[PDB]
Order: sequence, then structure tokens, then C-alpha cells
Amino acid sequence: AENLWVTVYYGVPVWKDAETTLFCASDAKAYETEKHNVWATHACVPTDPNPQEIHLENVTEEFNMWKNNMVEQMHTDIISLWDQSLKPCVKLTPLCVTLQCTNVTNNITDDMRGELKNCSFNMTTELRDKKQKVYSLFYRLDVVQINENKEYRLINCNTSACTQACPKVSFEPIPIHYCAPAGFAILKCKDKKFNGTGPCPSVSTVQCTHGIKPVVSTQLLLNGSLAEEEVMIRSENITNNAKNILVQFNTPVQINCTRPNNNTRKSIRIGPGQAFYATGDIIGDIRQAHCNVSKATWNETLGKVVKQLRKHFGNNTIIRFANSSGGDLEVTTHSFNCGGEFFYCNTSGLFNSTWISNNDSITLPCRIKQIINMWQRIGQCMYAPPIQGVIRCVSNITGLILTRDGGSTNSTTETFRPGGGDMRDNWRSELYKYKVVKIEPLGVAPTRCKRRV
Amino acid sequence: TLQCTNVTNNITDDMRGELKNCSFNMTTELRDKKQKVYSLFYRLDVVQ
Amino acid sequence: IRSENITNNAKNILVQFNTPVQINCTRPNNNTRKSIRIGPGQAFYATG
Amino acid sequence: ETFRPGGGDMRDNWRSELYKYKVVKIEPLGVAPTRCKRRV
Amino acid sequence: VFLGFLGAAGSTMGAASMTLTVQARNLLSGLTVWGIKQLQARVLAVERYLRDQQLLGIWGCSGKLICCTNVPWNSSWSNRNLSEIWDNMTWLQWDKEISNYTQIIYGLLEESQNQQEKNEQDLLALD
Amino acid sequence: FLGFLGAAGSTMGAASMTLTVQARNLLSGLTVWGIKQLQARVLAVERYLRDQQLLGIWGCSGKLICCTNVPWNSSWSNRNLSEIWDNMTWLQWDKEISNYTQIIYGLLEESQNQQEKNEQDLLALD
Amino acid sequence: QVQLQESGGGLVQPGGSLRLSCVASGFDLENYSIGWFRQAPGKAREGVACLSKNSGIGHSVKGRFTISRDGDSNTWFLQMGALEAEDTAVYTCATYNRACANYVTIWPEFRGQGTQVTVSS
Ligand SMILES: *[C@@H]1O[C@H](CO)[C@@H](O[C@@H]2O[C@H](CO)[C@@H](O[C@@H]3O[C@H](CO)[C@@H](O)[C@H](O)[C@@H]3O)[C@H](O)[C@H]2NC(C)=O)[C@H](O)[C@H]1NC(C)=O
Ligand SMILES: *[C@@H]1O[C@H](CO)[C@@H](O[C@@H]2O[C@H](CO)[C@@H](O)[C@H](O)[C@H]2NC(C)=O)[C@H](O)[C@H]1NC(C)=O
Ligand SMILES: *[C@@H]1O[C@H](CO)[C@@H](O[C@@H]2O[C@H](CO)[C@@H](O)[C@H](O)[C@H]2NC(C)=O)[C@H](O)[C@H]1NC(C)=O
Ligand SMILES: *[C@@H]1O[C@H](CO)[C@@H](O[C@@H]2O[C@H](CO)[C@@H](O)[C@H](O)[C@H]2NC(C)=O)[C@H](O)[C@H]1NC(C)=O
Ligand SMILES: *[C@@H]1O[C@H](CO)[C@@H](O[C@@H]2O[C@H](CO)[C@@H](O)[C@H](O)[C@H]2NC(C)=O)[C@H](O)[C@H]1NC(C)=O
Ligand SMILES: *[C@@H]1O[C@H](CO)[C@@H](O[C@@H]2O[C@H](CO)[C@@H](O)[C@H](O)[C@H]2NC(C)=O)[C@H](O)[C@H]1NC(C)=O
Ligand SMILES: *[C@@H]1O[C@H](CO)[C@@H](O[C@@H]2O[C@H](CO)[C@@H](O)[C@H](O)[C@H]2NC(C)=O)[C@H](O)[C@H]1NC(C)=O
Ligand SMILES: *[C@@H]1O[C@H](CO)[C@@H](O[C@@H]2O[C@H](CO)[C@@H](O)[C@H](O)[C@H]2NC(C)=O)[C@H](O)[C@H]1NC(C)=O
Ligand SMILES: *[C@@H]1O[C@H](CO)[C@@H](O[C@@H]2O[C@H](CO)[C@@H](O)[C@H](O)[C@H]2NC(C)=O)[C@H](O)[C@H]1NC(C)=O
Ligand SMILES: *[C@@H]1O[C@H](CO)[C@@H](O)[C@H](O)[C@H]1NC(C)=O
Ligand SMILES: *[C@@H]1O[C@H](CO)[C@@H](O)[C@H](O)[C@H]1NC(C)=O
Ligand SMILES: *[C@@H]1O[C@H](CO)[C@@H](O)[C@H](O)[C@H]1NC(C)=O
Ligand SMILES: *[C@@H]1O[C@H](CO)[C@@H](O)[C@H](O)[C@H]1NC(C)=O
Ligand SMILES: *[C@@H]1O[C@H](CO)[C@@H](O)[C@H](O)[C@H]1NC(C)=O
Ligand SMILES: *[C@@H]1O[C@H](CO)[C@@H](O)[C@H](O)[C@H]1NC(C)=O
Ligand SMILES: *[C@@H]1O[C@H](CO)[C@@H](O)[C@H](O)[C@H]1NC(C)=O
Ligand SMILES: *[C@@H]1O[C@H](CO)[C@@H](O)[C@H](O)[C@H]1NC(C)=O
Ligand SMILES: *[C@@H]1O[C@H](CO)[C@@H](O)[C@H](O)[C@H]1NC(C)=O
Ligand SMILES: *[C@@H]1O[C@H](CO)[C@@H](O)[C@H](O)[C@H]1NC(C)=O
Ligand SMILES: *[C@@H]1O[C@H](CO)[C@@H](O)[C@H](O)[C@H]1NC(C)=O
Ligand SMILES: *[C@@H]1O[C@H](CO)[C@@H](O)[C@H](O)[C@H]1NC(C)=O
Ligand SMILES: *[C@@H]1O[C@H](CO)[C@@H](O)[C@H](O)[C@H]1NC(C)=O
Ligand SMILES: *[C@@H]1O[C@H](CO)[C@@H](O)[C@H](O)[C@H]1NC(C)=O
Ligand SMILES: *[C@@H]1O[C@H](CO)[C@@H](O)[C@H](O)[C@H]1NC(C)=O
Ligand SMILES: *[C@@H]1O[C@H](CO)[C@@H](O)[C@H](O)[C@H]1NC(C)=O
Repeated sequence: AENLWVTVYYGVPVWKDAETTLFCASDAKAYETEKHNVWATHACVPTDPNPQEIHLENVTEEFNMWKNNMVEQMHTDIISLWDQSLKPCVKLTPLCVTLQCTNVTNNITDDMRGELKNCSFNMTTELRDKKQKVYSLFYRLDVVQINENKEYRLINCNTSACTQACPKVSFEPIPIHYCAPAGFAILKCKDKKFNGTGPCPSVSTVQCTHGIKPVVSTQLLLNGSLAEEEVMIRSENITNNAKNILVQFNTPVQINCTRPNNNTRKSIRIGPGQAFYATGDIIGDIRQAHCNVSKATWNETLGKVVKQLRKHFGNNTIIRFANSSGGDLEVTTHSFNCGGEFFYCNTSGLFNSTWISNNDSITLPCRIKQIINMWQRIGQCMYAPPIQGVIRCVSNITGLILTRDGGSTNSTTETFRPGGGDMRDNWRSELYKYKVVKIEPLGVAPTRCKRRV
Repeated sequence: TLQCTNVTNNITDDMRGELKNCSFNMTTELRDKKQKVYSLFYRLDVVQ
Repeated sequence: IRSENITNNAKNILVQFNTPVQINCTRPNNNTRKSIRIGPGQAFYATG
Repeated sequence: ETFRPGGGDMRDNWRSELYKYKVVKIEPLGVAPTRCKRRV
Repeated sequence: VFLGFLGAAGSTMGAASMTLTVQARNLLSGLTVWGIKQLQARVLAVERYLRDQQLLGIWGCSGKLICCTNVPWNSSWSNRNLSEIWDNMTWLQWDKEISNYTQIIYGLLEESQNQQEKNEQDLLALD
Repeated sequence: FLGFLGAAGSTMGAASMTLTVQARNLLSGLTVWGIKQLQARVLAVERYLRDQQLLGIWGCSGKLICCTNVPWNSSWSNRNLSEIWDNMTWLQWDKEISNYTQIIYGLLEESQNQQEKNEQDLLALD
Repeated sequence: QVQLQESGGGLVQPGGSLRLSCVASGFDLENYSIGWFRQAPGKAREGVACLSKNSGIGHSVKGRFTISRDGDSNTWFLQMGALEAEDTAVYTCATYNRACANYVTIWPEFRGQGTQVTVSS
């Protein structure tokens, strides 16, 4: 009692905040009958058949969404898994001879006037001696005029050269789990009214994350994870005009679309072993790909979003939406992916309204590009090979990345326009209720012991 | 095969010879056309 | 004066000084580098 | 006696800065006699 | 029972000193991506565990979980009642309170252990 | 106070006080500076584990001074007592006994085994 | 810090050209892209140029105005030609989003003070 003596305790529940490297855990799904994936999960280990979560209590731990290292750890794994899966296949440099292109007039519609082009050029055959005359169909977004049947040129044999995508693999996303190594724990906040930089007095611990799809989109999140109750508004600091507003939906909105044009890929040879799959002969009419959304759902989802959003900007304000006002070609237009073909739809029929304080469907035209430059860098691209038949995609609009304009002193004319930028807000919307903690077990405490000799 | 000639632009007897004009054909960014460029090459980097 | 075995004719004799001996030099010219195109992306910078 | 400058292997520019150094592996275990006996 | 990793992290210190085994049993569980990434952590974890074990062994300890020791409380680190410490706070609060008095303690413990070793060694001589 | 290897010039008698200093840091802490560095962080832990296992099997595990059976044989070194512990350094001791440190490592193991069997049978009998 | 320092203002005879430029530092001009303002009395704010990072593209709202850069030097040159009577305003250079997100409408942070450009015979 009157004597107080130190005592060393091992393995007490004490943790600190730190950073480390997490690893794969993907569902097996047999995986023997697989057509490979660019996000190769064969290197990843099999996952737990049933993850177990332990509910904590009495503990309130502060979180943070905008200063999380998990996001920056993920963005250097998708890129690294992308560069690794484009190395062992064709590396076509000899495709930028002076193309001699002309127009196409095979039963076209005035909406798709121009666009497709009949290009014709010379290639080196498998023998290093002879040359062959080939022809192809090239979209207007992949050829530029030179020397102003005028000669054209691929937009890319001016700054870089690109490797045609490996034709066996597919761009299908698959769920992936991120699990921490031994000696660390994954804290997860289970409160339904989380708002970003705020403590969760319900935090539990989990073996590791739930399956999260590495989808890629812009200004409209697709196939995301919804939220309970009502739509949620998150931001870094919502008083500024240079910070995004990551809206999260409650009731999903279905969007679906196709490419109504038959396409027959044809293969030609450019060397020993290597092949080049170019498009030729569109069998049928010529129409433009367009995406349909249901008006009866958007007409109420925008209303719910504005009702929730009017909290931070006063009650007597006129919220007004608008379309993107300019920028790059990846930010100002929807840029999703659908079965190996990259659409660039033009969303200006949605962000069109004005809201005061007191069956029909919407169609969005689209364009197709083949010389993609995702993971924005300088010195790479990827010729996406043409695919046969007509593809259809049905997708789930659970999100929005609106940004403000403001700046015009104090008034009530708040306008919101969609906007992207860094492709890091598509993963800060799925890894927001997680943090990684390092356990420090050794501890010291006073008690009534002596350690008699 | 470089085609090279001498340099006689305000030369100094200590640096006689040495530098050489050298013209040659180079492939442009397109795999079809050829340029015609020139450069100045020291006498220690070219052989007859 | 350091050496591996200083009585031989095939072993270096490393000498370490006491006071530095300053040495200057410069190249009394202006070369201007021009850039020409080799192919897709690559460039070659050649004196001009 | 005539002296002439001369190089050779590109290894005498680093034998002039790493000359008063060496690396040693420390072996801790030791044995010595003293006046005990482990009492059971 | 109330098992699981970090299960009693919210429980009081009185009942927290019963699951020390659970929180210490799994401290050592076990050229493309998912390659050297795993191997960069599977060595760090081993090094951390070995360092903790060596630190525990330097003092008069390594029985394991609970270990008595000399060097009494300085009475200035915490002017709190014993029942105050052991029945109302949690381990996280205790760490926050004594996060920054430990450095001298980590040397006091080892010097006490060395003194005890010398006492035993020179006592085992005259007999 | 002193530091790492600070008593390596001190006498044997005063050297057996800083054993903790020279024992606490045996576990300190692609491209070049990649796998080459990673080799050392594995070799060090392997050496430390081997040393601990040796300080194990003999019967000790308390580290530092741990004095034992297997009485000294005069054939190894016919010297006095104060001659060893007050006018020598550990390096000189290693030089004197370097070839004889191979039979002791075998005697200690069997002594420990005998002690363990004696204790076990004595305990299990009653 | 990041604040932008501008220079090159003056008076122009209709049918001429300018070399407006602005230079800044602050250990953070790697995440941002620098564009330009345009404010005439009685009118709102517009945009004139935005040199987007990640693409090197030289977006502009009118054909005459072009933005440009040179090497690693932290200076940006706005080249304008064939000015008319309507190009009399206050020109400011500010920092926009990393991919030149919405301009000609946004009001950015880390903005400059602004030179003066007047046109008349
Ligand atoms: C969001 O999730 C939906 C649901 O999985 C994705 O739609 C799916 O897209 C794939 C790829 O085009 C479709 O697979 C294809 O199925 C056809 C018919 O079986 C088959 O012939 C093809 O070889 C290919 O396997 C899948 O059917 C389709 N799901 C449904 C219900 O139609 C969608 O792609 C996801 N969003 C994004 C942006 O990827
Ligand atoms: C695009 O161009 C190709 C070749 O320039 C056209 O193919 C020609 O089709 C006619 C009949 O319509 C044949 O008589 C020619 O022999 C074909 N050319 C060659 C080189 O074989 C093609 O019709 C054009 N249009 C489309 C839609 O492909
Ligand atoms: C959120 O953003 C607002 C932007 O208005 C920040 O307020 C500005 O803060 C800077 C630096 O303190 C001042 O120079 C400005 O005058 C402030 N603006 C206004 C209108 O007051 C605010 O500080 C940000 N919040 C946080 C936590 O950083
Ligand atoms: C998205 O595709 C789905 C399925 O093709 C469409 O849903 C069907 O729409 C028709 C309209 O005539 C209904 O008769 C069907 O009952 C619907 N299917 C189901 C399962 O209910 C949907 O219309 C498409 N999206 C839009 C905006 O039209
Ligand atoms: C956003 O919407 C506006 C108007 O709805 C678009 O402005 C038109 O753009 C076209 C394309 O150059 C012009 O031909 C029209 O004259 C413009 N109309 C007006 C009234 O200015 C604008 O292009 C849309 N932005 C995007 C990115 O789609
Ligand atoms: C994106 O969609 C908008 C919405 O229709 C397009 O804006 C119209 O474009 C046509 C094309 O000539 C013009 O005639 C109209 O005046 C435009 N405005 C309206 C209200 O219809 C726009 O052109 C599309 N494309 C781009 C690149 O913005
Ligand atoms: C190196 O070669 C160039 C080109 O062959 C020479 O430049 C020529 O200079 C004369 C006058 O001195 C001009 O009339 C020619 O038009 C130039 N050629 C070209 C292609 O423009 C140059 O004189 C030579 N010598 C040096 C030292 O540069
Ligand atoms: C240093 O170099 C001298 C060379 O002059 C070595 O002396 C020679 O040793 C070889 C082998 O023992 C004899 O065959 C020569 O006859 C010796 N030369 C003379 C002049 O006597 C000397 O051994 C070298 N030092 C060491 C330590 O090896
Ligand atoms: C090396 O020393 C020589 C001689 O001292 C320098 O040559 C002089 O250069 C100056 C500057 O052009 C002339 O005014 C003198 O007439 C030169 N003297 C001569 C040629 O005897 C030379 O500049 C020095 N080089 C350095 C310092 O880099
Ligand atoms: C061919 O298409 C181009 C599109 O750039 C158009 O300008 C041109 O008028 C068209 N010519 C014919 C003959 O269709
Ligand atoms: C392809 O090569 C032939 C060789 O006879 C040539 O006549 C033709 O113009 C070439 N086509 C081009 C350069 O588009
Ligand atoms: C080629 O790329 C450069 C950028 O390096 C660009 O400025 C130019 O417009 C492109 N097209 C040409 C030179 O025809
Ligand atoms: C989240 O809620 C907390 C509650 O105090 C508030 O301080 C913080 O600013 C909020 N963050 C937002 C609205 O982004
Ligand atoms: C989209 O809707 C239009 C008219 O509402 C219809 O003609 C078209 O076939 C639809 N497309 C898809 C893919 O649903
Ligand atoms: C597209 O072409 C294939 C093969 O010629 C054919 O089976 C299919 O019916 C075509 N699609 C349409 C919509 O005509
Ligand atoms: C649909 O949009 C109109 C136009 O702004 C609006 O008046 C109406 O309230 C919307 N529908 C709902 C259910 O809010
Ligand atoms: C929305 O677009 C329609 C035509 O698509 C147009 O009549 C209307 O004016 C637009 N909304 C606003 C606020 O201008
Ligand atoms: C889209 O949302 C609907 C409604 O909740 C859901 O049934 C469907 O599975 C979602 N699509 C996905 C997850 O691909
Ligand atoms: C050119 O330089 C070479 C260098 O040896 C020399 O032999 C030759 O005479 C020179 N000729 C002229 C015309 O300068
Ligand atoms: C470069 O090519 C042209 C082709 O017309 C040729 O006449 C000339 O001799 C070449 N230059 C050389 C080989 O130095
Ligand atoms: C260095 O000095 C020692 C002193 O005994 C001498 O034996 C040795 O030969 C010397 N080494 C040289 C001069 O290289
Ligand atoms: C050499 O060339 C540069 C390039 O224009 C020029 O500015 C400079 O004045 C010239 N002379 C010297 C001594 O640098
Ligand atoms: C949590 O807090 C309550 C309220 O004081 C307490 O009764 C309980 O023992 C604490 N621990 C657990 C595990 O519930
Ligand atoms: C521990 O907290 C701060 C951090 O160094 C220190 O200033 C303070 O003095 C320490 N606590 C006490 C009670 O002295
Ligand atoms: C070194 O030798 C001297 C002379 O015998 C002795 O006094 C001293 O204690 C020794 N040790 C140290 C650390 O100086």
C-alpha cells in the first residue's frame, strides 16, 4: 500500500497511428477458368472464407479522410499493375507512315457526318524486304492533318510510341481486399452519420477491407458503394472554391447504353510473330453510341441532393447547376469504360436546372477514342484493339464530384459545375471509413509488489 | 556516312583542323521521310 | 608518401600534399545546342 | 632516379580516401574461469 | 468469451490484465507487385518482435506477461490514488498520461537488474 | 558515461560492468541500396538468434553473467587468479584461448542435460 | 509564399501585340497550373488561358491568345496579337486546378494583383 513499485506488463491494448504496406486478398472463384486480368490476382493470396470483425466499445478514435495514406498506397499499385501487364505484347512503332485517308459515305446519318475515315497506308510484311498496301477505319479523334486525299498522321508519332494492348487480357474489374500484416490492425468506423474529419465513437476492428472494385471514371462515379439514410456531402473544407464536394447517393440511378454498330476486326502482320488488329468493314447502318438514363429518377435525386446541400449555404439561396465550362478532354466529359471500348459521352442534359427555395428518358451522345492515355502521364499510350459485335453496359450512378464557382462577394446565386482532376477521388470514396494502427504492447504500471529475492 | 569538311570561321592557328563541319541524312519522326542535317564534330570523334 | 612495397618499379607511389595547389580552367567559346528529331519522342542535341 | 606520372586501374582515387579505416565484426560471447558453483 | 484481437481495448485496467495472451499470441503471425512488398514487412515484423523481446529480457524479466521489478514510484510522475489508476481509466488514457516519462524508467530498470546480478554473483562466491 | 566498445581497452575486472551497452544494439534497426541492404537485415537477426540459442541449450537464458558447472581444466591455462582478472584485456584473453573454445561447448551441453534429467526424475518421483 | 508576380503592362495601339508574363515560386508550383484573368469595368470575370499540366495543352478561349512556357523556368508567357477595342481590361494571373478544371467561370485562390492594359489610338 504505502510502497508503490513499477511493473512491466506485456501485451496491453495500446495503439498508435503509423503507416505500412498492405497486401492482396481476392476471392478465389476457382480462377482456373480465367481469361487473365490486368489487375492480376494470381499473385494475390487466397482470402479468408469468412472475415471476422470484433466490436469494440467505450472507445472514441478520431478519423481523417483527406490525410489518409491508404489512398496514396493504392494509387501506386494500380499504376504498377498496369505497367506490368502491358510489357509482354506487341510494341508497334511502324504505324505512323503518312496515312492517305479519305471520307466514308456508306449509309451514314447526319449526326455522324465526318468522324470515321478511310485510311490507307503501307506496311512492312514479315520479310524485311517487301511492302504491302493495307487499309483501315480510323476515328476523327485519332488522326490529325499534316502539310496544310490529304495526308494525315496518327496523333501520337509526334511525342511518344505506344504498345497495342495484349489482346488476350480483359479490363474487367474484380473485387480486391487490402489486408494489413501482422503487428497492425485495421480500425473501421461504423457510424452512419460520418462526415469526414470527425471522431467515430463506434469504431470496431476488422481483419481487412471489404471488396472494392478498382473502377475508373470521371465526374460520375460508377458501381460504387452507397450509404444509409440520406445522401451525404463530404469536403475537405467547404468554404473554398478549389475543393471538391464528394456527394454520395442513397438510391442508385441506372444508366445504360450500347454501341449500335457492327464491327469486324481484321488481323494483319507487321513482322515476325507480331500482329496488328485493325478495324474494317462496318456491316450495317452507322449510328452514334448514346447512353440512356431515366428522367423520373434524376428529377428526384437532384432534388434530394439539393435539399441536403442547402444546409451549409443558408436556407434562402437559389442553387443552380451547370455543365462543365472547359478544360481537358478527360475532365469535361464522362469517361467511363465498357467492355474494352472507351466512351467519352457528353453530359450536358443532366446539369441543367435552377432550384428555388419556395415514359421519357434522357439520352447523352458519346464519342469513341482508341488512342487512350489514362493514368495521365507524358510518354505513353495504348492502342485499344477493336472488338466485334455490339456491346451493352448497365451501370450504377452512385456519386457525383460537383465543384463550386462562388467568388462573387456575398449573394445568392450559388452555381455548381461537375469537375474532376486528379484520379484520387474515385478511391477516397471507398476507403474513407478505415485507418491502420500499430499496436505497442509493452507498458508500465505501479502496484504493490517487491520481487522478493 | 558523314560528309565532313573543315572549319574556317575566324580560326586560330593553335586550333587548326580539330573542329569539322559534318552533314548527314537522318530519319525524321515519320518512318518515311529523311532530313538533311549538319553538326560540328571534333577531330577526336570521327575517323577517315 | 605511401606505397605497396617501395623498392619496386611496378608499384604506384601515392603522394598526399599538405597545402592545395589551385588550378583554373575554362573553355573560351559559346556552343549553342540545337535539337533535332530522331523518331517518336527521342531527340538528339547536336552542336550547331 | 627518374619519376614519371602514370595511372592504370581506376582504384587509386579511392585508396586515398578510405585508407585509415577498417571494418570489424564484434563477437560477444566469452568464457572465463571464476569462483562459483551453480547450486541446485 | 470476450476474445478477439484488441477485445478489451475499452475495458478498464482491472479486467484488461486477463487477456494479455490474446494480444501477444499473434505478434508474429505467418519481382512483381505482391512480391517484394510482402517480404518488406515479413522482416520488419520479426525485427520488431525480437527487439521487444530483447528489451524485456535485459531487465529482470522474461518470465513473460506480468513481471515484478524494483525502482519504486518517484511519486511525481502521477499524483493519483491506486484505486484511481486501476479501476477507472483505460490503457490508452494511461499511455497518454505517461507517454513522456518513460525514457528514464527504461534505464532505471536495467541498472537495477545489473545491480541485482552483481549482488547475486558476489554473494555466490563466499559460500 | 562510456559508449559502444568504450571499455575494450579497460581491464578485465572493470569490463564486466558495461555488458548491457555492447549487447543492447546487436539488433539495431530493385536498385542499388535495395536487395544488397536487405541481405544484412536478415544476416544480423540470424546471427543474433544463433547466439541466443547457444546461450540457451547450455542453460542460462538470463543473459549477462551466468556461471555454471564443468570445472576448469588446468591444461587449458596454468595461470593465477588475480593474474587473469586485473592485468589483462579481453582481446588478449581471446588470443590466449582461441583454439580451445571447441570442447567446452560440448561439455556444457551434456552437463546441462545431466542436471535437467536429475531435476526431472527427482521431481517426478515425489 | 505562392503568390504570383506579374509584369508587362502598357498601352497598345489597336492592331498590335503584347508579351504579358508573370513569375512566381513557393515550393508548390508542381501541383498547380497557372492561367490568366480578364476583368473589364461593368462586366463579370472571364478567362483567357490555362496551361494544363499532365497534358501540355494550351487551351484558350479566343484564337489569338496563346499560353506558353519554356524549360523549368518558373515564368509563364501569355502571347496576344491583333488586339481590338474590346481588349481593355485588368489582366491577372492565378493558379487553377491540376488539369485546368472549370475556368472562364471559377474564382481561384493564390491569385495575383494584376497589371493594366488599355487600347486606344
Ligand atoms: C458495373 O457492373 C456491371 C455488372 O457487372 C457491369 O456490367 C457487366 O459488364 C460486363 C463486361 O461488358 C458484362 O460481361 C459480358 O457479358 C456478356 C453476356 O454474358 C458476355 O458475352 C461478355 O463476354 C462479357 O462477359 C456483363 O454481362 C455486364 N453485366 C450485366 C448484368 O450485363 C459494368 O460493366 C460495370 N461498370 C463498369 C464501368 O465496368
Ligand atoms: C474504304 O476504302 C477501301 C479501300 O480504299 C474500299 O475498298 C474498296 O471497295 C471497292 C468496292 O466498294 C473495291 O472495288 C475496291 O477494290 C476496294 N479497295 C481495295 C483496296 O480492295 C472501301 O469500299 C471503302 N469504304 C469502306 C466503308 O470501307
Ligand atoms: C477553409 O477555407 C476558408 C476559405 O475562405 C479559409 O478561410 C481563409 O483562411 C485564410 C488563412 O487563414 C485567410 O487568409 C482568409 O482570409 C480566410 N477567408 C475568409 C473568407 O475568412 C479557412 O481558414 C479554411 N479552413 C481551414 C480549417 O483551414
Ligand atoms: C436499361 O436497360 C434495362 C434492361 O434492358 C431497361 O429496363 C427495361 O425497360 C423496359 C422498357 O420498355 C421495360 O419494359 C422492362 O421491364 C425493363 N426491365 C426490367 C428488368 O424492369 C431500361 O429501360 C434501360 N434504361 C433506360 C433508361 O431505358
Ligand atoms: C455547356 O453548355 C453550353 C450551352 O448549353 C455549350 O455552349 C455551346 O457550345 C457550342 C460548342 O462550341 C457552341 O457552338 C455554342 O454556340 C455554345 N452555346 C452558347 C449559348 O454559348 C457548351 O459547349 C457546353 N460545354 C460542354 C463542355 O459541353
Ligand atoms: C454536348 O451537348 C450539348 C447539348 O446539346 C451540345 O450543345 C449543342 O450543340 C449543338 C451542335 O451544333 C448546337 O447546335 C446547339 O446550339 C448546342 N446547344 C444546345 C442547347 O443545343 C454540344 O454541342 C455537345 N458537344 C460538346 C462538345 O459540347
Ligand atoms: C557548316 O555548314 C553549314 C551548312 O552547310 C554552313 O552554313 C552555310 O553558310 C553559308 C554562308 O557562310 C550560307 O550561304 C549557307 O546557306 C549555310 N548553309 C545552310 C544549310 O544554311 C557553315 O558555313 C559551315 N561552317 C560552319 C563553321 O558552320
Ligand atoms: C618488395 O619488392 C622486392 C623487389 O625488389 C622484393 O624482393 C624480391 O623478392 C623476390 C621473391 O622473394 C626475389 O626473387 C627477388 O630477388 C627480390 N629482389 C631483390 C632485389 O632482392 C621484396 O620481396 C618485396 N617485399 C615483399 C614484402 O614482398
Ligand atoms: C591563363 O593565363 C593566361 C596568361 O596569364 C591568360 O591569358 C591572358 O588572358 C587575358 C584575358 O583575355 C589577356 O588580356 C592576356 O593578354 C592573356 N595573356 C597571355 C595570352 O599571355 C588566360 O586568360 C588565363 N586563363 C584563365 C585564367 O582561365
Ligand atoms: C470529308 O470530311 C471532312 C471532315 O473534316 C469535311 O470537311 C469534308 O467536307 C468532307 N468531304 C466530303 C467530300 O465528304
Ligand atoms: C505505298 O507504296 C507504293 C509503292 O509503289 C507507293 O506508290 C504509294 O504511294 C505508297 N502509299 C502511300 C505513300 O500512301
Ligand atoms: C507535337 O507535340 C508538340 C509537343 O511536344 C506540340 O506542341 C505540337 O503541337 C504537336 N504537333 C505537331 C508539332 O505537329
Ligand atoms: C464534420 O463535423 C465536425 C463536427 O464538429 C465539424 O467540426 C467538421 O467541420 C465537419 N466537417 C465537414 C463538414 O467537412
Ligand atoms: C435510348 O432511348 C431512345 C429513346 O428513348 C431509344 O431510341 C434508344 O433505343 C435507347 N437506347 C438504349 C440503349 O436503351
Ligand atoms: C452483326 O454481324 C454478325 C455477323 O455478320 C451478325 O450475326 C449479326 O446479326 C449482326 N448484327 C446486326 C445487328 O445485324
Ligand atoms: C423535376 O424538375 C422540375 C424542374 O426544375 C422541378 O420543378 C420538379 O420539382 C422536379 N421534380 C421533383 C420531384 O422535384
Ligand atoms: C437546358 O437545356 C434546354 C435544352 O436542352 C434549354 O432549353 C434550357 O434553357 C437549358 N437550361 C437552362 C437553365 O438554360
Ligand atoms: C445497382 O443498384 C441496384 C439497386 O440497388 C442493385 O440491385 C444492383 O446490383 C446495382 N448494380 C451493380 C452492383 O452492379
Ligand atoms: C582540311 O583539314 C585537313 C586536316 O588534316 C587538312 O589535311 C586539309 O588540308 C584541309 N583542307 C582544307 C581545304 O582546308
Ligand atoms: C542524303 O540523301 C540524298 C537523297 O536525295 C542524297 O542525294 C545525298 O547524297 C545523301 N547525303 C549523304 C549520303 O551524305
Ligand atoms: C610503414 O611503416 C612501417 C614501420 O615499421 C614499415 O615497416 C613499413 O615498411 C612502412 N610501409 C611503407 C613505407 O610502405
Ligand atoms: C556567347 O554566346 C552567347 C549566346 O547568345 C552570347 O549571349 C554571349 O554573349 C557570347 N559570348 C560570351 C562571352 O558568352
Ligand atoms: C463500457 O462502458 C460501460 C459504461 O461504464 C461499462 O459498464 C463497461 O464495463 C465498459 N466495457 C464494456 C466491455 O462494455
Ligand atoms: C509531457 O508532455 C509534454 C511533451 O514533451 C511536456 O512538455 C510535458 O512537460 C510532459 N508532461 C509533464 C506532466 O511534464
Ligand atoms: C588504460 O591504461 C592505463 C595505464 O595502465 C590505465 O590507467 C587505464 O585505466 C586504462 N584504461 C583506460 C580506459 O584508460
